[PDB]
Amino acid sequence: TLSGERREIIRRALNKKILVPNILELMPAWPSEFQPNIDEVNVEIDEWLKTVNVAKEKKLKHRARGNYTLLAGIYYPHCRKEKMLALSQFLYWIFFWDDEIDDREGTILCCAETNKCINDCLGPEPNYTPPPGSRGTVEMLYPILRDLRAGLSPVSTMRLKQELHDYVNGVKNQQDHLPNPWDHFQMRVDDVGVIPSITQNEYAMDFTLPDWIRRHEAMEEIVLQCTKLTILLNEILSLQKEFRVSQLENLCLLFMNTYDMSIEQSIHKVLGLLKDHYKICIEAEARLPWSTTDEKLNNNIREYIRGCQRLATGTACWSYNCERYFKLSQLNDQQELLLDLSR
Ligand SMILES: CC(C)=CCC/C(C)=C/CC/C(C)=C/CSP(=O)(O)OP(=O)(O)O
Ligand SMILES: [Mg+2]
Repeated sequence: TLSGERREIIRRALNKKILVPNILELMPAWPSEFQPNIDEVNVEIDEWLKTVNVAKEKKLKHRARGNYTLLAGIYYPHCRKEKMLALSQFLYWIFFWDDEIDDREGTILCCAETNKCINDCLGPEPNYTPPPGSRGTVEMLYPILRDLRAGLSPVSTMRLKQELHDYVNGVKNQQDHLPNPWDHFQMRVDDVGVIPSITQNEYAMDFTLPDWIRRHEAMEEIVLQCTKLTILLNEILSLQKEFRVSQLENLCLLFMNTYDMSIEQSIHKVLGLLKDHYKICIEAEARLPWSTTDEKLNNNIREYIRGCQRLATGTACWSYNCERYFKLSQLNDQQELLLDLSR
């Protein structure tokens, strides 16, 4: 039965302490940087948060523990200051949205109102006014999508539209055995909401990758590998948080269930998977359609793949610099995380 399978996992992982190596070391060629105006933008974000129709205590818990302006600052360390507000706001949207919707009918209603908002704002007849009904996490999305679209070409807008629809519908669609690990991992590859952040590098850096390059197999592979990398490192980094509220559909635990690995072996398996996909990602760059003549085009290709890589390294770097997933005291002097599956 479900309970039996979930029972044994809780028993097998409970109170386990697992020291995790510094994940950024597994991606050595990809550096972590910080946008230089994070503090100043956070002042603006704090004032803006006062008007978001989310509960004060909830907005402050997100700001205090997740501090998504910092995540935007690591994803987009070289953007100009004026781009940082909309990037940070979007990240507060997606984490607030995910939180409120984390009841079948409520999820169905909100997803449809959110898809409506996405179409309203990014589609062929733009309407940025929220309907009078709108719940807080939908009402706040209209000005965010409007501001992003103002800095995007219609080519990038179409990609952001489809990527946001994919994320929304992945959440709606996900509602006797724990799931198979590959099934879970592949589900997160399809549904995880990292791809709108790759596209927002085009807002952040004020460029458009041509679609013929975006559809090239090497670019498609770099986007995919970086999506897989972000997910994999998140499986490890979020394990303590997820296990503490007994959300056992965590890749590490699914490896424990399906293959009877220890929690130590399972985490080591995910780390191996990160090394494989990083090496695959690195190989794809030589296959990209680099121009022999066009400096601007090659700077755009460069920037776009750096956006992809910073999603992987930046997600890690941010997790090591906030308390969304663990207490920062759990990191030692060389940034090894001591997971604690106590509860
Ligand atoms: C960390 C990561 C993969 C991405 C950060 C940047 C973006 C755009 C993430 C997608 C949005 C959400 C809700 C991620 C939560 S996965 P979780 O493990 O942090 O939260 P959960 O434990 O599933 O509630
Ligand atoms: Mg997770």
